[PDB]
Amino acid sequence: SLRDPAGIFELVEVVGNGTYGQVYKGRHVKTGQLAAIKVMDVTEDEEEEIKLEINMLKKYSHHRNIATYYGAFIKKSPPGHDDQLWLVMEFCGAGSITDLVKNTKGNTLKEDWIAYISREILRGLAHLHIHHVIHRDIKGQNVLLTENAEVKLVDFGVSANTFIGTPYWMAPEVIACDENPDATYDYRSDLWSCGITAIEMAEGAPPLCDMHPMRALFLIPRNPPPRLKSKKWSKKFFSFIEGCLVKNYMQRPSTEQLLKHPFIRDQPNERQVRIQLKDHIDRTRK
Amino acid sequence: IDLSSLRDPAGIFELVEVVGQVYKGRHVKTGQLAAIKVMDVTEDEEEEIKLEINMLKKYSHHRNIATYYGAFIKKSPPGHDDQLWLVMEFCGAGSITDLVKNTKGNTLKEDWIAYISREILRGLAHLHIHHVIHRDIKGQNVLLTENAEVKLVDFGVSAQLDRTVGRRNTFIGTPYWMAPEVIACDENPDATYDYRSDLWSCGITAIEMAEGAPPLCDMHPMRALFLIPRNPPPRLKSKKWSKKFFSFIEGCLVKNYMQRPSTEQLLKHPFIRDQPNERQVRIQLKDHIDRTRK
Ligand SMILES: Nc1ncc(C(=O)NC2CN(C(=O)C3CC3)C2)c2ccc(-c3cccc(F)c3)nc12
Ligand SMILES: [Mg+2]
Repeated sequence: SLRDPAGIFELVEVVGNGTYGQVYKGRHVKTGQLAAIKVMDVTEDEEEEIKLEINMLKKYSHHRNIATYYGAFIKKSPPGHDDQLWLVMEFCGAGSITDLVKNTKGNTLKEDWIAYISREILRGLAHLHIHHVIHRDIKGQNVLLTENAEVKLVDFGVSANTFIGTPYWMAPEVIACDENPDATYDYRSDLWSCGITAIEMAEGAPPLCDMHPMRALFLIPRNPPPRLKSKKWSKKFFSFIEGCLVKNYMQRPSTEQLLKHPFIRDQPNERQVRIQLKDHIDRTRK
Repeated sequence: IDLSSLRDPAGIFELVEVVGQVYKGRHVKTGQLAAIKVMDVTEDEEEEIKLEINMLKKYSHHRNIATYYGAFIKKSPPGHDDQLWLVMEFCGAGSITDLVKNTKGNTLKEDWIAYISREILRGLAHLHIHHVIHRDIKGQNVLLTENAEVKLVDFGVSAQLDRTVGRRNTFIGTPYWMAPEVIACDENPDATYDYRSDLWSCGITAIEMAEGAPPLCDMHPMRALFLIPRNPPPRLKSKKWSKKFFSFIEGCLVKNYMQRPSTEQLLKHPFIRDQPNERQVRIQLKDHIDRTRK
């Protein structure tokens, strides 16, 4: 029981060409300031799958590494169709880190850039985990950048609806099997996803990308922990990947333990990397 | 009109209004209504389409298939993702999901289920004899026309262009209509796609027409995907249904695809073959379309 978005917000275009679904690049009518709008048709069979998606965005978006919730609206539809719920949040102008690697020579980021982004993801995850919230969808597409290289987490669509989605970033425990019938979920599942995102930043695609999603979903709980293809990477980076990709979630380190990892903790070029990333955004824009 | 080419849609087809989204189109020359699926494809994805166009199997028009007219690409500037247009026949009454939802108790009459299922099977029979698996049989992909004609969705099902390219290609979609064999397990490491997979999907669509939703709807898609290859064949909740209907469901939902009947064998099933109210049901469905429209 909110208000109509008319004169307050307006849709411009669909952002991720399908990746995020019905997510638009919106505009605050009065100021002209950009915002991202998630549009979801409120049906009788989706009444509480939308109500608590608003409650999660408002409460947990108050953190520098999470895209801030602005407000929720309802655009009333004529008698013969369902109403549209508009979920407004801060817009991230630089795009996703999947798009960043895709628009880089050799489809690979500098090891210190991976260290900066991964730390910011972990910092965002730490805020959610302390608040008893699992993201459940950490992937390069759900990790966004702003015009001044700020890293922000997005999508609470599956956080703790009938489609399974991309499997490549899923942790083994997330995928139900014979010895894991109920797929015992944990906050540490996001850390496996964070490690796959680091391989994604280092190679331009997640492990098993060249496979059918159904075969990848079958192999993730059977295959040994994924490794980086190239030997060029530092011993600190291999240790971080190893740390994130522990097959059994029961002996996988916590977000706090991973924040203390030398690859995340020891960042001497922090300022220089932030400028290097800011330069890369401008160069791609023009 | 060509299916083996990748022409610009200019002068051939034009978009009219909103209905990978499907938009109401038109044939520039005749004015004939069309359903156009518009997808933003990268330069590399355009080459995948050129390959898959060669993978297309040729087959005639059919009374129970919304005719696929071809694929086109509307060129965007060098750097921007071009638009892939997949043109198909227009069905004014909408999907079966829309029909069962806009019906009291979210259930169709057993004879209506018998008529629709037979028309799905007839459409599937034409594709199967032409070595083509539909791969996405469900209520939402089974359409009705103003004249209460049942037609299957076809945006090049032979090459699966509407599912190979785009952002949602790497996504595992809705699992509820999937046959056990299309889901990978320990003694099925590689998902085997047989023509009979559509028949399991057809049987799940019959449960969808009878109950409003497919079996295991009340579950997380990941748990449903896990249970489909383990759970015994799904059954109808209500005992009200005829012995012919239970037998048809049983016939469609044979766990092992190797032991599942063919489309021809299922067309000879008493629930499909014996239809005395065929004309009356056709009128009943035509009446239902008109009263929903007003
Ligand atoms: N908050 C967001 N800001 C920017 C973009 C995005 O895609 N931005 C790129 C497209 N870009 C532009 O249009 C440039 C010109 C400014 C950058 C963006 C994309 C997806 C989502 C998202 C997904 C699922 C759920 C959800 F609640 C939010 N949220 C956002
Ligand atoms: Mg914030």
